[PDB]
Amino acid sequence: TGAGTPSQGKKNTTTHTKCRRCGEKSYHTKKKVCSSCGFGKSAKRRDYEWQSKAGE
Amino acid sequence: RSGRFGARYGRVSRRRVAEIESEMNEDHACPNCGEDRVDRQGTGIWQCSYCDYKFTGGSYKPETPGGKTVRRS
Amino acid sequence: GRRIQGQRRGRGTSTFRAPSHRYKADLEHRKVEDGDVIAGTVVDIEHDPARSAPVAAVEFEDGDRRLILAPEGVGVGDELQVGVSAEIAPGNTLPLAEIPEGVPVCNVESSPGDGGKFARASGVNAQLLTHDRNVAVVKLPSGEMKRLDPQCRATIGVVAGGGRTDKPFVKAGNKHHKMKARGTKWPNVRGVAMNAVDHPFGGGGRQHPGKPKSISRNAPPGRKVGDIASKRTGRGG
RNA sequence: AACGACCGUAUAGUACGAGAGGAACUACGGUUGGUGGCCACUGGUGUACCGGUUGUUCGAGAGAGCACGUGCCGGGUAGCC
RNA sequence: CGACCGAGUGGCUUGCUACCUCGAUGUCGGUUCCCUCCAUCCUGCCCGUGCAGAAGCGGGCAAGGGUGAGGUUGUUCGCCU
RNA sequence: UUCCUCAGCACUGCUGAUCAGCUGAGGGUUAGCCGGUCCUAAGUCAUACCGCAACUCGACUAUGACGAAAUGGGAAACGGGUUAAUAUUCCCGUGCCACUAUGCAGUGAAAGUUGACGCCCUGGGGUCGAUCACGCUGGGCAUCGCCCAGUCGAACCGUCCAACUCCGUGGAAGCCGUAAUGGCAGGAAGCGGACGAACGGCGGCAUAGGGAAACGUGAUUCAACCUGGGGCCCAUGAAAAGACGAGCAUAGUGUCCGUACCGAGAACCGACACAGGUGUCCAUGGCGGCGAAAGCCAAGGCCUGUCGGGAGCAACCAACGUUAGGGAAUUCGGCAAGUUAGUCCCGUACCUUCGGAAGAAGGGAUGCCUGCUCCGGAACGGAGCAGGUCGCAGUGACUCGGAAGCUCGGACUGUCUAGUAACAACAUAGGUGACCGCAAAUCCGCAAGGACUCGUACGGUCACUGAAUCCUGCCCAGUGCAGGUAUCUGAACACCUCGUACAAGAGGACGAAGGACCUGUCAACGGCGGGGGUCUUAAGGUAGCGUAGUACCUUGCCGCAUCAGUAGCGGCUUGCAUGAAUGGAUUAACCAGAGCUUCACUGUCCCAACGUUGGGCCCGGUGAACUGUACAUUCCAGUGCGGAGUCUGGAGACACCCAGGGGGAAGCGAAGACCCUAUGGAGCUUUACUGCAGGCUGUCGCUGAGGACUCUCACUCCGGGAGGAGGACACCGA
RNA sequence: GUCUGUUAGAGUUGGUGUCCUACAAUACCCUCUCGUGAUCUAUGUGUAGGGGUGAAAGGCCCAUCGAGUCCGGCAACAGCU
Ligand SMILES: [Cl-]
Ligand SMILES: [Cl-]
Ligand SMILES: [Cl-]
Ligand SMILES: [K+]
Ligand SMILES: [Mg+2]
Ligand SMILES: [Mg+2]
Ligand SMILES: [Mg+2]
Ligand SMILES: [Mg+2]
Ligand SMILES: [Mg+2]
Ligand SMILES: [Mg+2]
Ligand SMILES: [Mg+2]
Ligand SMILES: [Mg+2]
Ligand SMILES: [Mg+2]
Ligand SMILES: [Mg+2]
Ligand SMILES: [Mg+2]
Ligand SMILES: [Mg+2]
Ligand SMILES: [Mg+2]
Ligand SMILES: [Mg+2]
Ligand SMILES: [Mg+2]
Ligand SMILES: [Mg+2]
Ligand SMILES: [Mg+2]
Ligand SMILES: [Mg+2]
Ligand SMILES: [Mg+2]
Ligand SMILES: [Mg+2]
Ligand SMILES: [Mg+2]
Ligand SMILES: [Mg+2]
Ligand SMILES: [Mg+2]
Ligand SMILES: [Mg+2]
Ligand SMILES: [Mg+2]
Ligand SMILES: [Mg+2]
Ligand SMILES: [Mg+2]
Ligand SMILES: [Mg+2]
Ligand SMILES: [Mg+2]
Ligand SMILES: [Mg+2]
Ligand SMILES: [Mg+2]
Ligand SMILES: [Mg+2]
Ligand SMILES: [Mg+2]
Ligand SMILES: [Mg+2]
Ligand SMILES: [Mg+2]
Ligand SMILES: [Mg+2]
Ligand SMILES: [Mg+2]
Ligand SMILES: [Mg+2]
Ligand SMILES: [Mg+2]
Ligand SMILES: [Mg+2]
Ligand SMILES: [Mg+2]
Ligand SMILES: [Mg+2]
Ligand SMILES: [Mg+2]
Ligand code: NA
Ligand code: NA
Ligand code: NA
Ligand code: NA
Ligand code: NA
Ligand code: NA
Ligand code: NA
Ligand code: NA
Ligand code: NA
Ligand code: NA
Ligand code: NA
Ligand code: NA
Ligand code: NA
Ligand code: NA
Ligand code: NA
Ligand code: NA
Ligand code: NA
Ligand code: NA
Ligand code: NA
Ligand code: NA
Repeated sequence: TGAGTPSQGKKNTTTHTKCRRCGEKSYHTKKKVCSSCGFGKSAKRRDYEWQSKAGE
Repeated sequence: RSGRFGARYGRVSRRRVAEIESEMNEDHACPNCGEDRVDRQGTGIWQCSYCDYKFTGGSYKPETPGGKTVRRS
Repeated sequence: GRRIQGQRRGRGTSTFRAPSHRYKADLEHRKVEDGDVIAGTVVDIEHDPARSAPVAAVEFEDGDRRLILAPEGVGVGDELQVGVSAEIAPGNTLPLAEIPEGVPVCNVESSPGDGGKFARASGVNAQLLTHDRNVAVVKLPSGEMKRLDPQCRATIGVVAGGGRTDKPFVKAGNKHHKMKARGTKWPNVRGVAMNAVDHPFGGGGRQHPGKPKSISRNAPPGRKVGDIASKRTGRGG
């Protein structure tokens, strides 16, 4: 079985969904944790310094 | 006996499965009554179809050498 | 390199755990306040998934229904006793002191009240030898002379299911079925059949260990493999 | 290359030669390799055609469809080879 | 038939060199299909002989045509029918 | 929103379009009894506690909550009708459950049963369906008289009960019983009784419903559903909610979320209207036959695996048919193709672990028509007999093994490089050694803590070898591990000497593990030579096997087999450089594993031919990409950085277009994987350099009373507790 | 962990066939293996990057593996083009 086209057929599992907090489609309905705003994991909003050039 | 194994496994393995199972399937005397009606129910479990006596013993024998010693002392 | 298999074990992932949720009961001696006035009747004989040996259900006077570590020769209806003055019959529990010298015993306690530690596998037993006011000697199934507190309880008789080791598994499928009822990753790949990055005996154009197999006790985990602190090896001499 | 080469017969059991053995010029007949063309003859094909027969559907009969591009089997004209 | 020593031609083997290509000139052997060389294996015509003949042996001119089938081996080569 | 209706063709559709999953505008999904919702599963999260420099980090322990829409458990709905589109939801008819209120009954009431369960063989009950017989209603057919369809009717309410179990009677010493096992004086058959099943029977439901009509009756085989018997485990096959237990009338309430459509060669994932991928149920439609197989045909769906038109339709290509005589000569090799085939009877070698080998091999039969026999209750089940009879051919198509031998490897089923390796590699049972008595051995974490472990030596960890059979020799010198150790060596603290008004510093005494030293150990790493009739460095190759998948010389020599055999097999064998669990020898069975031989077969070949289908060619429509410094009709030589269409000398050459097979553009495609270089990179190894974890040991702190000893009070562990064990050790910090 | 078997389902030996600007960034056809078990499969759930997982091939961890992917360090450094 190929890892390419023939393995794309079983993909009908829902993971990331619209988020109740930040509105982005990143709330993993299985983990119950938003990969964008950190909802479900952190009371504070997910944010990092590497999200921009160091001196900016 | 071990005829279900076909030409597989070799002499020793199918020879010991037979000897062990042959003695396991024999007629054993019930500790309760005394009728030769004891059968295996599973690993280490024995039962007399006559009086319904259900008891513990060896895995492939109702009585083991070590068990027969317990009485001596 | 990569962490070897024995290092993966410790993490305790699914593959390495035992199927506890599928296990029955924890066979431990019932805690009697005192007086020995505790007795019960054998209600049923069951199979124990954790030890591949029979075990027995008992109904105690005060209503307590529990599974017991069954010695050989126990049947439905038999009356069993537990306490300081339990009648000296097979299947009864009482401190090593009350047990007469020269009698085969099983499910022996390490420290009084722990519920039993030694001699509790298929067909084995400990031999009570010496008595004293302070220490009772016991010969464990490995042949070792273990000194114990006479207050350590035990059960008269040898464990049931004796002789299980007599019959061979014959086929891989049979091992497979048993292995699935224990906490162990099976089958087993030889260290030598691996790559150098995977195990200390790995690598090479042909299969053989690099250095000698006998490793030191002080060796670090990841390196401690083969014959551990071997006092000797072989069969000769 | 439109042609190359070989075997055989007569010459001759001759010339030569103690003997054993043993030719040639010439004239004939055929074979092989190559080359160009043709199908009366033999051969192949021939899902043109005609026949036999198995299974199934059209009620039977008659007559038909499907079974890989003929269900299978037998025969096979012209043409092409 | 032909040693020693001496003078050469070729560019098939092998060795030497590092000129050409490392932003790639696809390997060996085989197969198929086309052209060529002569240092000629056969075939034409010749010369000598330790050429009776017959069968040879050696040499000259000559590249029109021909030089095939198989057994082991990937083999080229080579051994064998 | 792709669903239905209407209106359209700029877009989308492999061509066109009046069509559309396209564009625009409207409309469409109705529930106490179908799901969700509730319960609990592997497991998840949150709070608390503790850790951590700290947290959005972290293991345990508490508590709480979450975790199943086809496919776990679970209170209750059937039939008919209706719309452009919904429907057990709406409408009509009938029925059912839960809660609450009222009223009669009841004082019972929670023990217990149920929910609730693995794999293999099987009996009995029994519906739908399929078929058979016969009657009735409708249709079809036109030499006959056959052929097709229909012949209906639920949930629910009531009632019936086989098997299992047990009671009474009875009184079997041999009988009773089964497909099989089995049963009995501890009481068999028989008779009687209690309990007790279907999604099944029967009655109602129903001058309900449906049909144009008739609106049937019996039977066989029987999915579903019900209910029993037997066998297996080094394997033991969920839980909780809930229900029953425990009546009846009447009445009221039963909210909330889902409901359209597709479910795939155009509605999902794959950039696409993609030949790919993607779970469940219909497994009982007919003939056929062993069959959920082939082939053919219904019901039902479709002509959308969506561009067409023309030319006996050439060359060439893809799939494929047939080829005389020869028959593997083809090739690395029989690659490709072919041969054989179903069923019944006869018959069957070596070897072997006695199972097997084996469908070995080899030989015979096979249709139709007529009348029959046997087994069984019977089949539209099976096994045979007699006579007749057609063909080239009777498993007539379809379906459907080619066979035998020698050698090598791995014992066998199994695993693997998703995407060039399926193997001899990995796994395996079997053999072996190692560690550990559990406050263990081994392993994970920074810590708090954790896996093994609901486990305890018949255990489980760490390794090697790799079924069976016969075996497994010698070496402890080096390396490794382990034990011992007079003596030697051996750090820091404390102590002593010197030094300094103190300190730095110098030296000394004592000495742990470690090392020296000695010993044990090779199924521990590994070794088993040269010389001569011992030397290195411990020993100096034993059974076996051998030109090996290991042998350079090598196509070794002899033999088999062939016309000829670097192959293959057998023997020899001084083995460049075989050999015993780095396992040796060997082996029945097994294999998409490597090599060789024979019979059979054949277009692999001699040597090619004709034919079939789809392209190719011409026509309408649609309509890309690769590549492009320039110039360019080239050829033969030469020259040049030594491999030129372009330079030099000649030769040839009127322009354009069609089809073709690919000689050249050192053709196009990729800043060479080979090789070297760079004070480039990465993975891996080690007795490389330098360090960091981890283990061991000494010392200080915790730490207390009286080089050897006693104690209890901190501290640790066992105990529910009382209390027990241990104890200044250990754990932890340095 | 028995046999035959395109029952369903799973697998992938050969054709080095077709395709190789594909129907397809692993496809098509025939042939072939397994098919009651160490079997196949849907859904749910766990293990995370020097870390998993691995009947061991350096196999696999979303077309990415002798150390995944994303962004940041970052305009890394090079005596090389
Ligand atoms: Cl085990
Ligand atoms: Cl639903
Ligand atoms: Cl039965
Ligand atoms: K180059
Ligand atoms: Mg991948
Ligand atoms: Mg315990
Ligand atoms: Mg497991
Ligand atoms: Mg192994
Ligand atoms: Mg390997
Ligand atoms: Mg390593
Ligand atoms: Mg090995
Ligand atoms: Mg046809
Ligand atoms: Mg080229
Ligand atoms: Mg000449
Ligand atoms: Mg010439
Ligand atoms: Mg529509
Ligand atoms: Mg319209
Ligand atoms: Mg819930
Ligand atoms: Mg359900
Ligand atoms: Mg509809
Ligand atoms: Mg619907
Ligand atoms: Mg389409
Ligand atoms: Mg022929
Ligand atoms: Mg040949
Ligand atoms: Mg040849
Ligand atoms: Mg073949
Ligand atoms: Mg009869
Ligand atoms: Mg046939
Ligand atoms: Mg060989
Ligand atoms: Mg194998
Ligand atoms: Mg591969
Ligand atoms: Mg394979
Ligand atoms: Mg492959
Ligand atoms: Mg192996
Ligand atoms: Mg082993
Ligand atoms: Mg073992
Ligand atoms: Mg030989
Ligand atoms: Mg040895
Ligand atoms: Mg080895
Ligand atoms: Mg380069
Ligand atoms: Mg290299
Ligand atoms: Mg480096
Ligand atoms: Mg504790
Ligand atoms: Mg099988
Ligand atoms: Mg099969
Ligand atoms: Mg899963
Ligand atoms: Mg490798
Ligand atoms: Na190695
Ligand atoms: Na020269
Ligand atoms: Na170049
Ligand atoms: Na070539
Ligand atoms: Na010539
Ligand atoms: Na040859
Ligand atoms: Na009924
Ligand atoms: Na049928
Ligand atoms: Na198998
Ligand atoms: Na040694
Ligand atoms: Na040693
Ligand atoms: Na050796
Ligand atoms: Na296999
Ligand atoms: Na042909
Ligand atoms: Na060309
Ligand atoms: Na690397
Ligand atoms: Na294939
Ligand atoms: Na990494
Ligand atoms: Na950057
Ligand atoms: Na640099």
